[PDB]
Amino acid sequence: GPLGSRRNIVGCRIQHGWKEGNGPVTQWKGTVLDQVPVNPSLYLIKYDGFDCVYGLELNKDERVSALEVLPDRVATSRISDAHLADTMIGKAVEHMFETEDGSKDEWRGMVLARAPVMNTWFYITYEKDPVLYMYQLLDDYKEGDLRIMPSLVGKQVEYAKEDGSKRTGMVIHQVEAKPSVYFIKFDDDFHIYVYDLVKT
Amino acid sequence: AARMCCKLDPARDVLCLRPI
Repeated sequence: GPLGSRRNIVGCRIQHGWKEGNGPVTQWKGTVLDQVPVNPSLYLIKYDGFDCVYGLELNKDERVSALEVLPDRVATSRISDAHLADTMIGKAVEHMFETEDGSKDEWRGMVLARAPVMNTWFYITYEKDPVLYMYQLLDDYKEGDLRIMPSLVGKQVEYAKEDGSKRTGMVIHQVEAKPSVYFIKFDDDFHIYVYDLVKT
Repeated sequence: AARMCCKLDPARDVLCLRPI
């Protein structure tokens, strides 16, 4: 049936309307990176112009409208420096970000993996902002903006909010290079959280 | 890389998360 077998949307360009509340419908365009094995309704998408990877149930989320699967399967690119790319995986990093002033701020983070499909991009998360980001880190490294420093999957989670309520979600991925680190998807939001889970 | 405390609740089969 539709989007089955060889028509699987992973690896494809998509576009769709996006609407929140009574706001206007806007067009989102992106590349589908992955389908979550423990929740096959859930896809991971890199949207043009959004630095965070989003998890959306593309066929179920009422905010999504007019979904189009484009005739455009994203080809792999050749990595500019294979040894450097492999070396970054699992490392702590300091990632430089320029701002309004032109002042440049250094954010401590961890390189998680090469991104699927968009294979010159890297999964990365930050100590101060523990969700899943995606950047072409070899470019940033070349420009002097990156310094390299020297099963729970499928389980329901409940995060203890300060107001006494519990935020529900699911563990969706275990980071191969650092298997104490997991991706968590909360039911109420599309960011992918990335945490080193400390047993307690 | 950010850390989170995690305790499995075996009766409810839920991972309880709370900050360090």
